[PDB]
Amino acid sequence: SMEMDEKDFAADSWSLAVDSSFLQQHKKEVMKQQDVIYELIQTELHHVRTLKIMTRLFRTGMLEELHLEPGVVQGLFPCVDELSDIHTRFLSQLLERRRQALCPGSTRNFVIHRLGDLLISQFSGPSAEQMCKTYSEFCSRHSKALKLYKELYARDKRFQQFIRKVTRPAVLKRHGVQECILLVTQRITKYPLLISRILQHSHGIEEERQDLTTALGLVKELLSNVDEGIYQLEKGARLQEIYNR
Amino acid sequence: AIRKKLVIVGDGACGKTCLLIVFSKDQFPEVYVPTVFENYVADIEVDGKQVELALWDTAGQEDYDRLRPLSYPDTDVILMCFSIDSPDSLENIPEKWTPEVKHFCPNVPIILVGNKKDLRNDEHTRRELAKMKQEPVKPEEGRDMANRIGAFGYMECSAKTKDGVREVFEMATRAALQA
Ligand SMILES: COc1ccc2[nH]ccc2n1
Ligand SMILES: COc1ccc2[nH]ccc2n1
Ligand SMILES: COc1ccc2[nH]ccc2n1
Repeated sequence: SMEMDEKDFAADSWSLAVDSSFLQQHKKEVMKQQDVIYELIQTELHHVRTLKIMTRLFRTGMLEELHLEPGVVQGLFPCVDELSDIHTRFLSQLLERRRQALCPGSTRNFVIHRLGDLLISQFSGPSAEQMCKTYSEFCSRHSKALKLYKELYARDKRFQQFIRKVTRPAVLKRHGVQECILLVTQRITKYPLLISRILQHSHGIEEERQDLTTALGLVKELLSNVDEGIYQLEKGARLQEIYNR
Repeated sequence: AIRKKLVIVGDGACGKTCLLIVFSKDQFPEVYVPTVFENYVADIEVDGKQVELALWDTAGQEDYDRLRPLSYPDTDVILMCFSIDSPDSLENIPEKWTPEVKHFCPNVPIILVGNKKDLRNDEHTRRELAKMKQEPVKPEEGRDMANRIGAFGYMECSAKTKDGVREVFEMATRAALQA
């Protein structure tokens, strides 16, 4: 993550991020809506950061420092570039919506009144097809990635030293290889929870309540399709084991 | 410090997310209670042993039978949650959550946890449940269910007041350590 965005999302809530003289100008219902929208953007910034640790710290470090067999790094980090592209673009749109809403003379005081339209755009058309295809591939390769990691850590000394070295800093405490993989798999199922709570506090404008209701429906359709398209791949699986499912 | 993995399971309104938030947070959430929990690695010292306990939530995965099991690999301890204000969350334990956890986490200790124990003496809770011919889950009903499902143990807590929260995670650490 970059310092500007980390500082903008350092507070535990929107009510603590904005100036107290700005907070006092809003109704409690607007504050509750903004606290949940702030949590969605903050968790998206963290999710994009998890993908950057996977691509830049782990993947690139293994390619430039280790002598692994070809196709081993891809097996540990399936679809990470496609996932980074999807979420970095989504994050850019959320952060631009926040930026446009800032008051002149402020870098922290804003109210986002129109999130629904951005969520419908993200969870419909080509971007939804790309998310569905990429998560169906990633989640089907999840178990294989974890097993490959465990095999490499148990049998390769240089791999163990590499992992222990790059995961040593306290800021990486929650972000080991297996932890990153599960954080990415669990991300998609956080969206309906966040969207439903934003919707609970967005009844003031009927257009907004409708847009968030449509967005919630699209996210659920996307999740149902991903869930139906998953079948765990296993290294060395035989065709007979596959067609006897 | 040895690394252990904990996963919490249970119905959507069982309070599992709130329990993980209250345990992990430095300072109780007085201004905003988060909607979701990402992960956390708690430094715990129980009975003289230091453990790094990775904490994971299954919230949002309840309707997705192929995504949800991806949370289980290499779990060392399961917290199986129900809400004391919801006798229906306790009924879903033996033939929905228990067979799933036994299948994906064989030989992993399960601690059955009754959440929201503060609502057992809440008059609004008692009036609402009485309309559907119900009452808050009794301590003996929780213990009997834990006994029936082969749980390692039975515990109660309140995320709202923090009572019993530290004890649940210290016991989970002890269960994860047993060979
Ligand atoms: C029940 O009290 C509160 C306080 C702050 C909040 N922010 C969003 C929901 C919400 N609820
Ligand atoms: C913490 O309160 C929450 C959590 C998740 C939610 N989804 C919809 C409302 C809602 N509230
Ligand atoms: C959620 O998927 C599964 C798969 C196999 C199972 N056996 C018992 C419960 C169960 N659930």
